Amino acid sequence: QYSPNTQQGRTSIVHLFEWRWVDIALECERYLAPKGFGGVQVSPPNENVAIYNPFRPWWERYQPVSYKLCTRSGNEDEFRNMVTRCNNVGVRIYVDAVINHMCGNAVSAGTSSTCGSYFNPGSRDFPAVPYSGWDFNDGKCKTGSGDIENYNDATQVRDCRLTGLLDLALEKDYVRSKIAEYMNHLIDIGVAGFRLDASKHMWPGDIKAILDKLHNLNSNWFPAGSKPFIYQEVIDLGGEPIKSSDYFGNGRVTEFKYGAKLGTVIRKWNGEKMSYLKNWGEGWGFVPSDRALVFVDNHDNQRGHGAGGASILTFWDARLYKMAVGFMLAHPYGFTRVMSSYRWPRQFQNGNDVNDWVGPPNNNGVIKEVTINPDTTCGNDWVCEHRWRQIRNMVIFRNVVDGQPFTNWYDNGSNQVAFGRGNRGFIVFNNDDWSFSLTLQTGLPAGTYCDVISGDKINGNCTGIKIYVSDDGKAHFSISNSAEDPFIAIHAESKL
Ligand SMILES: C[C@@H]1O[C@@H](Oc2c(-c3cc(O)c(O)c(O)c3)oc3cc(O)cc(O)c3c2=O)[C@H](O[C@@H]2O[C@H](COC(=O)/C=C/c3ccc(O)c(O)c3)[C@@H](O)[C@H](O)[C@H]2O)[C@H](O)[C@H]1O
Ligand SMILES: [Ca+2]
Ligand SMILES: [Cl-]
Repeated sequence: QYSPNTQQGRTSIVHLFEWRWVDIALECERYLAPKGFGGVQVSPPNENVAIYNPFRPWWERYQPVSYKLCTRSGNEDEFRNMVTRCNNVGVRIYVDAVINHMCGNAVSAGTSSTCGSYFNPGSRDFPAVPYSGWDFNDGKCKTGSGDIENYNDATQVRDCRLTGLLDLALEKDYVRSKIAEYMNHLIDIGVAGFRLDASKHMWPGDIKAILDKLHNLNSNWFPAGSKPFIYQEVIDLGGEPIKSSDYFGNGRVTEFKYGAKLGTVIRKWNGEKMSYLKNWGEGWGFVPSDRALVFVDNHDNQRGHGAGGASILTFWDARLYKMAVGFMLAHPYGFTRVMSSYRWPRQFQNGNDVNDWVGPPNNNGVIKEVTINPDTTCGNDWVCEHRWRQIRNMVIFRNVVDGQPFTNWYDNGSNQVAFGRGNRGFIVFNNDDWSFSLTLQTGLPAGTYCDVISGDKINGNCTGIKIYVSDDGKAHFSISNSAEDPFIAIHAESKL
């Protein structure tokens, strides 16, 4: 469960949040494959509640109605088309699996659902599965409200309703089997693995029992006996009784400390400085590298109400965000996920964004296509961070340096730092309030290298900065503190 099952040489996934299946399929072919992306995390592909107050929020997709592959992203045909087309160009699909719960207990009964299936939350009736009252934790939960009240009680966190979401009885073989049926449908279509949503709210042993029922990956694309990559969403910032290590038997875990701390560091908040990043990884109290799924922001915390609070960096903070993503992609710790977002009309009132519910760009609820602009950016309010040169080129950097050791660290005791990855790549940051101008040991072979942050190698030309590495491995770097992108990265495949 620990291996991503990406094609050899591909080392990241991108969350194409709320994208339509047809747009992901095209994106695999026209961009993700040639630019070396390992795979895509898709939004939940199973039928959910169509919530109209507020108007089609992103979070409706976290309230299942059935396991039909029928959503605002597309239908089953379109989902299958996408997985096939992506696998056929060596780009994998990872499904966001919403398996802790069905929908909110107070949602009105009817057919307000993305495939029109009937459901009745009040009577616990989801006939498109089918589930009934016997399949939920009403009896097992011990709180007065039936909802989770106290995260200091690890039992109620698992057995009671997360903000009123009907909590599936995951100890039951019937329920485990219906979930496995859904997941095996997806595996056989060709998915490479799963994000397990709300894993903190499930017992590690119930997750185990579900995973036990799963097929090996599709043998047209994956070697025999391949197992789905599993990354469990466990939000563990320390201090709580539930620890993400309790989930290591089942797969990797999301390391939410990663972006919270990195954001604080890059913002230079709480006395933090980039020079402290020398021992980044387990030294900062994180999970072992081989069990981490890391990221700067995710779809929830980029809205500010999330794990990491105000320190989280997002596309709204573009300049610092690129630096944080670049550091993450250069550093060997963890398996990296890049976010790809849409814009929405933020409106703050006492620090809270009252529009943080807004769903993807849409025409009266129909999701808008991702358009590609002549400069390779996206239109229709899709942010397409994964297309920003500085991020896409660092996804490639990570591929190029795969397996190479963290080495040749430099710091100035403040916020000017640099490091290499064996003899294959080197990166330099200036986050201080004065310029960086210094000759550093890069560990790289002599030559002229294109800086892949400011530009690209095209044939035998660079379109941005050139760095000149001498016979002894040393090169000069100049970075103004006022620089648009105050970091430089070079690697074996950017050498002229
Ligand atoms: C910070 C917390 O955020 C929200 O908790 C959620 C969280 C959550 C769960 C946690 O254990 C946790 O530590 C955390 O910070 C957030 O997980 C969800 C998973 C789902 O599949 C579906 C969901 O609806 C949630 C969810 O709601 C809850 O807030 C509710 O969010 C509602 C909107 O839904 C979300 O914000 C969904 C967030 C989400 C959705 C999917 C995720 O994987 C995820 O990590 C988070 C609002 O309408 C309500 O007004 C508000 O009460 C909770 O009360 C609040 O304390
Ligand atoms: Ca639960
Ligand atoms: Cl996540």
